[PDB]
Amino acid sequence: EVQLQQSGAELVKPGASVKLSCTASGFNIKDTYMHWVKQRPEQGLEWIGRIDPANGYSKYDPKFQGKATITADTSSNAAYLQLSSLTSEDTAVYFCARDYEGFAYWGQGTLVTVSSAKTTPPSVYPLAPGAAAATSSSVTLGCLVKGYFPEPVTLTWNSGSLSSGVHTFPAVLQSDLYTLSSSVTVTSSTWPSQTITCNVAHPASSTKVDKKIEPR
Amino acid sequence: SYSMCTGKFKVVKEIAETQHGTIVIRVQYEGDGSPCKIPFEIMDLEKRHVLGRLITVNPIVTEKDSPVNIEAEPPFGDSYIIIGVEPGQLKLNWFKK
Amino acid sequence: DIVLTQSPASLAVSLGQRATISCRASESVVRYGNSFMHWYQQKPGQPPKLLIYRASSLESGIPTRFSGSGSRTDFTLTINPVEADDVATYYCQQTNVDPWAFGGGTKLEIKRADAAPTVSIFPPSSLTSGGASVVCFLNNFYPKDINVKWKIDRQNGVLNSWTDQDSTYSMSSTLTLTKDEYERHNSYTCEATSPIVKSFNRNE
Repeated sequence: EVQLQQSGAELVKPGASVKLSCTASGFNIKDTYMHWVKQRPEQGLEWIGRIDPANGYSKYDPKFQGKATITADTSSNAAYLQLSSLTSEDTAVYFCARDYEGFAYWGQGTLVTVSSAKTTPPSVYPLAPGAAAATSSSVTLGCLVKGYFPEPVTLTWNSGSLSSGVHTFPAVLQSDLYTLSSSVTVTSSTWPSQTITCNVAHPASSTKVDKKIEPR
Repeated sequence: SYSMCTGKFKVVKEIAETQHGTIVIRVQYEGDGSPCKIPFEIMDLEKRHVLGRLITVNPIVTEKDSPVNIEAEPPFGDSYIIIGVEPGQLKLNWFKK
Repeated sequence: DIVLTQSPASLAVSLGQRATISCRASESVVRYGNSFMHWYQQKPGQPPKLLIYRASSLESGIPTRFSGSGSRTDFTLTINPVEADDVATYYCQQTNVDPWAFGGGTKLEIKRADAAPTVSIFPPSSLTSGGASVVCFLNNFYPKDINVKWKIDRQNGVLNSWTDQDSTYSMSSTLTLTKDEYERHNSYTCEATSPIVKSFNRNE
């Protein structure tokens, strides 16, 4: 069909460059314009620039003209993003979109953290419920992820397949190794026999983890 | 090939100003029939209903995967462009020289 | 430069009436005779979503009351049947003069029937390292805030996280002790606002 896939989620030391990238699904890159919007903590999106696989021409927002440099490759159906000589807070989720009139298909934001301390994989422990059978409608359980640095962790449940009426809870930072909690209220007739799982992904360290939420 | 398009139309890029003498409007189509004909229908500032020449190969929208390109010999003066049925209809004002 | 003025700063709508948002550019956005003002709808942890492209045309496949209203440099987005689906910051972007930048945004908050809180209490896993994993994410309630206590049998061992508006809110408190302060006890409680309680005895 159609959609863009930005790459990974890396952690970079101050004063270095990163090479982000966006990729195609069902449309050639020369088709239309492609951008790079930036978004930090709560400071909503900031359009950085557009590029043209066709001409090969790209214009930025002046105050971004020194960092970024948008690129593309037709061999590979991707538009990249070289962001260099970065600073401590040159940290954000750098997105990439498509149109000219309103952006339609955006890619899975790619978070980039500028830091001096190195990446630490998380410690995901599954968390089984006690005597909690009674639920008007749904049986609930979960699994904890604690102690990671770049904050991106994509949490999945069963690789995602049911009333994945989950609840993912925001990170927290006690010292310098982040912490997150899961939550999955599966059906009641649905637990002890059919298997359950807690998929965790730490993009900045190339670490996927799948966990055992065994009945007890 | 036959009946014209029913969906909406949307320009995805530049309306280049080819130095041979044409505008080359590129569009993508979001609509019902996907192998339709493109409803291009340029007109004057009033609507005595026609003013302009169609230079592309007599094109059609065969995709939503592919943006239909268009070339038109506009007149060297103020004029309106048009693309698509009455609802959500592209109405460009290329009224420049 | 070019500047946008999205103005409701943050509003709380009903669950059945006209959500009105506005964006006011400084210089003009009327390009091909058509004004180029677009809107977006970004939710928690996701990319933005395009509502209206040219100031009034409605997108590929987006629910009907979501529509544009606007001039050469002054606009407004609307949603009448405000439903339990539309919880997001809405955006506003220009595509005429190169600083094709977006405004600040507006955080729509939809009101709900008042919350009967679920309460899930979780004991450390079947610990061989470190200490106590005492989790109690309290699920599905409306008023944004409720606070809890962690009746041990604390302060230096509690973390509480947030859960955005859609699966109603939830919460997530935890108590991280050592494995010798955890054993030196017997029963833990999750205290909510009269008092509701989710107990569990280390044994069982």
